[PDB]
Amino acid sequence: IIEPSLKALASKYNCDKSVCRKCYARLPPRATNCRKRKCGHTNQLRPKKKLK
Amino acid sequence: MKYIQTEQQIEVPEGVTVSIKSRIVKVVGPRGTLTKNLKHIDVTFTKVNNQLIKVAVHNGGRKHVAALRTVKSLVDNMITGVTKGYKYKMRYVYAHFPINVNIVEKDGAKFIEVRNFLGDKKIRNVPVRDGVTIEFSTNVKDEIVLSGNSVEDVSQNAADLQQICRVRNKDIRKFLDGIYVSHKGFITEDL
Amino acid sequence: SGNGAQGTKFRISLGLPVGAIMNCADNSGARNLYIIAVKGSGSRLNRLPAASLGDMVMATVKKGKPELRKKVMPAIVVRQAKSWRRRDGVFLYFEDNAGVIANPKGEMKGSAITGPVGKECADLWPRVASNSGVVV
RNA sequence: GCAGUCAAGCGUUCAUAGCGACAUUGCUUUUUGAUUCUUCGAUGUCGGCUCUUCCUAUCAUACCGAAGCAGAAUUCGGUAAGCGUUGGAUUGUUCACCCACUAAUAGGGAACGUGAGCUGGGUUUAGACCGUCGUGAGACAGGUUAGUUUUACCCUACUGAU
RNA sequence: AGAACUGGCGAUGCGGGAUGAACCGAACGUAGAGUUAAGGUGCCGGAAUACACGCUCAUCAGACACCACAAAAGGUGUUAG
Ligand SMILES: [Zn+2]
Repeated sequence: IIEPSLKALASKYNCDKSVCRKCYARLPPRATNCRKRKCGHTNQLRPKKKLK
Repeated sequence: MKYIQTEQQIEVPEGVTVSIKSRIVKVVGPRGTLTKNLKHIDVTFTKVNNQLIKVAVHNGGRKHVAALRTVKSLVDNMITGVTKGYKYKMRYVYAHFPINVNIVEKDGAKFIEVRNFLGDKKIRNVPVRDGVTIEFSTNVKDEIVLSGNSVEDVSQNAADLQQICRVRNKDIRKFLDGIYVSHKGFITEDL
Repeated sequence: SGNGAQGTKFRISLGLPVGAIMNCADNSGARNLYIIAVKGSGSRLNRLPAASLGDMVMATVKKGKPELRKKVMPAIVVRQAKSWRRRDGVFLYFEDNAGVIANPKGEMKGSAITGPVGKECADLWPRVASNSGVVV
């Protein structure tokens, strides 16, 4: 049983994040600039894909 | 642009006492004693009226000014940790394999072992930091409670449990397994 | 060997490199087997892939029924004729080199084995030990 | 040959999971040109064998991130040259194509690494044949066959030894 | 590779650019003293670890014409507008 009362608690650290378009870093959702220097702290961020 | 004067205040409550020796803050309260070495920040402390402490930065840049506010928050965290305490609560989530966590003792260290995580035969051991009291929760299914005085010692010991039970080579969005923080509160009641 | 055989094999001295011709030890119709490869053989410069007893090899039929020639098929070496040492310190060898035609999963194409087979080949291939009469 | 920028569009819907037109900015000297600076009182010319080291633009192995990632299998990306990257048929071949093993059969540099190290199969003398061209002697980046691979005991370097 | 004007090298040392036939300074009898050029004054290296206002932290900073290379595009890095 998934128990959705624990799914959203688990989804806080698993899927509700952001992905940098350049260095693929996993980022906080409401962040605007990536924390990785190698991509130059770019602003091209996307939401993390969820399963269908 | 080299702000000439930026300053933050620190409110000290009734029962606790703060002593500072040139950067060394010692907060002593009902729940115990907390000491911190802040010798890498270069701020200036001053006592005003025995119930309020002011921290001042003179001729600091934007980065150095940004290190002023974190000083007040670290001292306040030390203050609230010795009056109200810090209490972290986690929940165990699993689909098929019941996670078995027990308190063990090797060489007088009080490790935390994890068993039956995703059917793994490996026993992951987590050492309890000094000052953190681990107690298994009652009347709630699969809940652990971390209690202590230092917030950076409870949360870091908490982070060790969350990062030791990771899932590899699988879909994280499907295998919802781990030891995740449910609520960060305080030890004392009514607040 | 590799896939098809359960269990591990102690190292047997290599005696059948690529190009060796060994007799066909079962009634599949072939007369000899021509080793062209060894399954699970390492890669080293100028080193010929050499087979041992109990190993699975890729072999071609040079003499025998015309239906079995001019194609690649797996084979299992049951006799070595090169002296090898077991863990119990006995150096033993057969008279000739023999092989049996099998599939990648290790089931024999034939039905019966003529002559003896090695012990290491019998415990590694259940379908070979079931068709053999005498083991060493 | 390799890498970016922009994003019209493809992608069941959804530009940027993956791609990606029209354009535009570069990198590399492992291709081939262009040039004629060095060498014609000679720096021994292709390939292979052998052996060492280096480069990363990573094929595999290690650790991670992303996905239109359920599992399994793959795909894309990051840190990474530590450690590996084969046995054969054909061709003098480089290159290539098949057979097969393998975790994988990645790309290159070192005077297109390496002939007082080898080999002389290719190319490129003198012998000879064929085809085409030429009145002819002869010509052919056309084919074919036969054709001497010299010297270290010096200095340094290196390996050992007083 | 081929022209135009002028200055140079070739035919030319000297001080400077670590180093260089052409660049900068300046052209050369033999010596002494003083002052400078170009270039420099943390040490190698003779000469202020001078003064003054700011900017920059770089898990491949930057450091001086000729000159021994770097771009488009980006950065809630920081500064000024
Ligand atoms: Zn990024």
